[PDB]
Amino acid sequence: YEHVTVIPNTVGVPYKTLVNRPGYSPMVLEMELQSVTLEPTLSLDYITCEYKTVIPSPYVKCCGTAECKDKSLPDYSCKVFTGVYPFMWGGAYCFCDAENTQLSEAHVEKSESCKTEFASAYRAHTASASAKLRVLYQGNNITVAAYANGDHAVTVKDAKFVVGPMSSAWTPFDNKIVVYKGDVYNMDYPPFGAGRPGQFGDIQSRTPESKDVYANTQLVLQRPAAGTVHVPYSQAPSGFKYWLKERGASLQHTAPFGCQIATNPVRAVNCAVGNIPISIDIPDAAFTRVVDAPSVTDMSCEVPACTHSSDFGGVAIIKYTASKKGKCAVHSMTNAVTIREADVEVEGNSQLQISFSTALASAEFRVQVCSTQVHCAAACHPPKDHIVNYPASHTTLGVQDISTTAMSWVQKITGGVGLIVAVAALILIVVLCVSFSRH
Amino acid sequence: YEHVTVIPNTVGVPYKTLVNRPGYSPMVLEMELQSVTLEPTLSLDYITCEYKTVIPSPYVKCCGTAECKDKSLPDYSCKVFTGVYPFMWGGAYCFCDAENTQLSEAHVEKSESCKTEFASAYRAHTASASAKLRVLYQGNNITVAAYANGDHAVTVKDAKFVVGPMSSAWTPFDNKIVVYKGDVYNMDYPPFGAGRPGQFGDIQSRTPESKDVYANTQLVLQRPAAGTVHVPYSQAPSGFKYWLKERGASLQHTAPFGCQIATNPVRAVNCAVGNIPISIDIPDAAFTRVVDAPSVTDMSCEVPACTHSSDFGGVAIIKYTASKKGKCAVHSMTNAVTIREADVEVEGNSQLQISFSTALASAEFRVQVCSTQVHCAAACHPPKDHIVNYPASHTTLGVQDISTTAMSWVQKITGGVGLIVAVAALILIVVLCVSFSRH
Amino acid sequence: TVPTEGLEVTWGNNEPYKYWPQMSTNGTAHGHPHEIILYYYELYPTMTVVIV
Ligand SMILES: *[C@@H]1O[C@H](CO)[C@@H](O)[C@H](O)[C@H]1NC(C)=O
Ligand SMILES: *[C@@H]1O[C@H](CO)[C@@H](O)[C@H](O)[C@H]1NC(C)=O
Ligand SMILES: *[C@@H]1O[C@H](CO)[C@@H](O)[C@H](O)[C@H]1NC(C)=O
Ligand SMILES: *[C@@H]1O[C@H](CO)[C@@H](O)[C@H](O)[C@H]1NC(C)=O
Ligand SMILES: *[C@@H]1O[C@H](CO)[C@@H](O)[C@H](O)[C@H]1NC(C)=O
Repeated sequence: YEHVTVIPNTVGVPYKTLVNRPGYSPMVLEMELQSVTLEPTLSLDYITCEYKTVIPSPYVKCCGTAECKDKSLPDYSCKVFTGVYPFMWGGAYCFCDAENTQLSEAHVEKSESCKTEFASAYRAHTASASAKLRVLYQGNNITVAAYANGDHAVTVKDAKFVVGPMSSAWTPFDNKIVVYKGDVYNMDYPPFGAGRPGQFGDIQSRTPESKDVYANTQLVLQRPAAGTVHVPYSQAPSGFKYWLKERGASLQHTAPFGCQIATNPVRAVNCAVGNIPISIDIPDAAFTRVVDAPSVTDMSCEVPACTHSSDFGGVAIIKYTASKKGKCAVHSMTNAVTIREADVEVEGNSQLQISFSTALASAEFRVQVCSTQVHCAAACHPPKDHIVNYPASHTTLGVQDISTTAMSWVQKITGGVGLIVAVAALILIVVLCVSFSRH
Repeated sequence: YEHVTVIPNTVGVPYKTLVNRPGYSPMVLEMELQSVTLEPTLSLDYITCEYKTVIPSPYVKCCGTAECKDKSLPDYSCKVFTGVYPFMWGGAYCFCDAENTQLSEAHVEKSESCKTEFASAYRAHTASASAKLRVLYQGNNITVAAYANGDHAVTVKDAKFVVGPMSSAWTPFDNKIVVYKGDVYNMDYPPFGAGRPGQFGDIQSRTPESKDVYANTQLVLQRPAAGTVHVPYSQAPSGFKYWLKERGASLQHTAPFGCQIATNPVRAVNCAVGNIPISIDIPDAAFTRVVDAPSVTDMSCEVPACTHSSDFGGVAIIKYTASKKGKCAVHSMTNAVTIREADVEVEGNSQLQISFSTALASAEFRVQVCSTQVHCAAACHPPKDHIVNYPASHTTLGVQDISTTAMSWVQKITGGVGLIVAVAALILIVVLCVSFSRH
Repeated sequence: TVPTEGLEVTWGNNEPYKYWPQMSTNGTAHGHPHEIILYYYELYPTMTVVIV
C-alpha cells in the first residue's frame, strides 16, 4: 500500500499525515528532519607558497677582465662591474690599483616550508544531496538515512522509504574557489603562466611534490659600495604574505539563507530552500480491523483558556463513552490548528485532555477520534512578550480569516447601502413603463 | 605584437595565416592539428557479478516431530515434511514405519570470482578538453601541448600561445554509462535496492571488498522423492550471464561524427565539430626591416596546366627581376585557391615555379611576392577517377562562381529582354502626354 | 553508396576502410548551351532545376 506526502525543508519542526484505508482503522504518522547536506565535485589547478633566493660567493679578479655565460634556471641574472678595490681585516686584497673586476649572479627557487603552509585553487561542478530522518512508527522511534534522489531505497522494519528529488538547484559556490585551513573564498585567480610581480599567484606549481616552478618576480642587481664585499639586489616582496593580512571575511559569515560550511571535505549544511517529497510502503500486518477497535458514542467539547502565541497555548477537555478499552488516534480537520498528541487511551466513561496551537483570533475547528466528529469554539487573547528564540509552530493566515465580531459589521453596512439602490431602481422602471405605453 | 586567428576542427589539413606590421616585411605561419581529446568526470554507483547457493546437510528425525527457527541471512528458507522413509546402501535407516520428518534450508551468498569478472555502473558529468599542434616557425618545426580553454599559457622559444575555448558542447556520453573490459554502453540501470528476478541487477554490492549483499532471486523448496535423500529446489537463473550473450553492439561502432572510444581512462578522440580560436604573441627581434629585404620590379605569369582534383593539380611559372640576394614570402590573395610553398629564394634575373589546388572551372587569382602583385588566369579540366581515400584540400564554392562562357550568355538574354520593355514604356508616356495637352 | 561526407566499412578483425567521392562528369563548361547545363546538373541536381 503506497502513500505519498510532501514536507517543507525546515529543520526541527515535526509534521503529521493521515493514512486511511477502507476496512481498517485510521493511523497517524509523525516525521522530523535532522540534517541536509550538499557536496560538490572538485578538481585541482595549482598551488602557491613562499619563495627563496640563492646567492653564492662573489668572484674578484684583479688585473683582468671577466665574463659570464647563460643558464636555464628561473630568473637568472649576471653582471660585470669595473673599477673595484676591496678591503679585508688585514689589508688590501689584490696588488693592482686598477683594472679589477667583480662578477655576481643569483636565481630563484622554491622554499621547503611549502609542504605545511600553502593554498589551493579548485574548479567546482554539480553537487549531490543526502538527508537524515526520524520517524515515529508503531509506538517507537526509528532512524533512516538515504540519498535525496529517486535512486535509493532503504528497508527498516519491513518498510521501504524513498526520498527526493529536491525542488531547487540553488548552491552557494561559484565556478572558482580557494581553500585555506577551514576557510573558503570566492575568487577569480589569474591563469597558469600569467602571474603578476606583487599579487596572489607570483609563484605557481602543479602539486606540492613537483619539480617545475614558474616565477615572475623582478630581480635587478646593483653596484657594490666602495671598500666592501657584498652582493646587493632589488626585488619585489612576496605576495602570499600580503594576502594573509588582507583576505577579509569568509563564506561562513557572509553566505545567504543561513548556511553552514565545513571544509574536510567541502560541504554546506542546513540551507532552507524548497521542499522534499517522500514515498512510503506499509505491510498488511500492521493494520487493525474495524470490528476490533472500540467505538465512541457521545461527544462534547469545552475550552477554558486560549492565548495565540508561538508556543502551545491552548487546553481542551472532551467527554466520551467507550465500548471497551483500547487505543485511538487524534487528528485535526483544519489547517490553522495543530495538535501535539498522536494517540490516546480510552476506557469506560471518563474525559481526556489535549493541547493545541493556533494563530487565529477566533477559533473554530473539528477533532476526529476513531471515526467521530466534535465541534469546538473559543475566543483568544494576545501575548505580552516581544521576542523569542525559536520559530513558530503554526501556519500563516489568509485574507478570509476575520474575527466574528468584525464580520457582522461589514454585512450590516453593505446590506444597508445595497437596499437604497434596490428601492431606487424599482421606482424608475415603473415611470418608464407608463411613458412608453401612453404615447 | 598580438595576432588572433580561427582554425576549423579538422585533423590532417594544414592552414596558413598572414602577419602584417607597418614598417616591416610580412610573415607567414603554417599550422596543423594532430589530436583532440575529451574526458568526463565519473562517479561509481555499484557493481554486479555471479552468485552461489549454499545447502547444508538434511536432518532426518525418526519417530518424532522437528522444528526450525528464523535467521537473518539473505534469501533464507525453511520447511518441514512428513511421511518419509529413506533408504541407504545397507537397508532402511530407521525403525519406525511412520511419524518421521525431514528439515531443509538454504541461503544465498556472493561468489569468489567477483574479484576478476565484474561490471561497473557510473554517473557522468561535464568533460574537459586538450589539444596538440605543430607550427612552422622560422624554418623549423615546433610542437605545443595545452588545454583547450583560456586558462593555460605555454612558452616555446620566446613565443607565448593560448588556445581555446571550443565553439560547441556536444558530447557522445549520456548521464548513465556501463563499462566492461574495454566497451562502453548507454543503459538505464535499475535503482539500488530495487532489483529484478531475471534481469541485469539481481545481485548488487557497493565495492569488490565489501560485505553487504542484496539479492532478489526466487527460491522455493520442493518435496523429496520416495526412497532418496536429497534437497531439490527451484530458482531463477543468473542475469549477468544472460546479458553477456545478447548485449549488442558497442559505442565505438555506433557513435556519430566518427569518434573513437577508449576506456582506461574513458576518453573520446578526434570528433569533428566546431572550430578553435588561437592567439599568439611574437617578439620584436623576429622581424626584418623593409630596407634590408630585396625588391622585385618586373613580373609576368603563365599557367601551362590545370585540373581541379582533390590533390595539388596545378603549376605556374613567374618571371622576376631582383635587386639583391635574399628571401621572400609567397601568399595568395583569394579564398578559393591554395598555394603549398611558404617561402622562396630570389636572385638576379630568373624564374620560379609553384603549385596550387582549386575547385573553379575558370581560374583567376592574384599572387603577392614581397609587396608586389601579379595576375594569372587559365582554364581547367575535370578528372577521371571516381573515389579516393583522403579528404579535400580546398574550400567549397558559392553561387557567384560561374564559368566565363556561362556568364556571357546570361548577359545577352537578360539585356535583350529588358530592351523590349524599355522601348514599349516610352511609347505609353508620350501618347499620354499628348492626350493631356489636347483636352 | 558513398555520401558526400564519407563512408566507413569494417570487415572481420581487420582495420576499417575509408572512402570519399570526387568530381566527374561527361559534360563541359565551355561550348554550346545544352552541354553547359548537363555539367551542372550532374553535380548539383536539385538546385539546377529550381533556378532554371
Ligand atoms: C599537518 O602537517 C602536514 C605536514 O607535516 C600537512 O600535510 C597537513 O596539512 C597539516 N595539517 C594541519 C591541520 O595543519
Ligand atoms: C522516542 O519515543 C518516545 C515514545 O516512546 C517519545 O516520547 C520521544 O519523544 C521519542 N524521541 C524523540 C527524540 O522525540
Ligand atoms: C586481472 O586480475 C585482477 C584480479 O586478479 C583484476 O583486478 C583485473 O581486472 C584483471 N585484469 C583484466 C584485464 O581483467
Ligand atoms: C618539418 O619541417 C620540414 C621543413 O623543414 C617539413 O618538410 C616537414 O613536413 C616537417 N615535419 C612534419 C612532421 O611535418
Ligand atoms: C559518362 O560516359 C561513360 C561512357 O563509358 C559512362 O560509363 C558513364 O557512366 C557516364 N557518366 C559519368 C558520370 O561518367
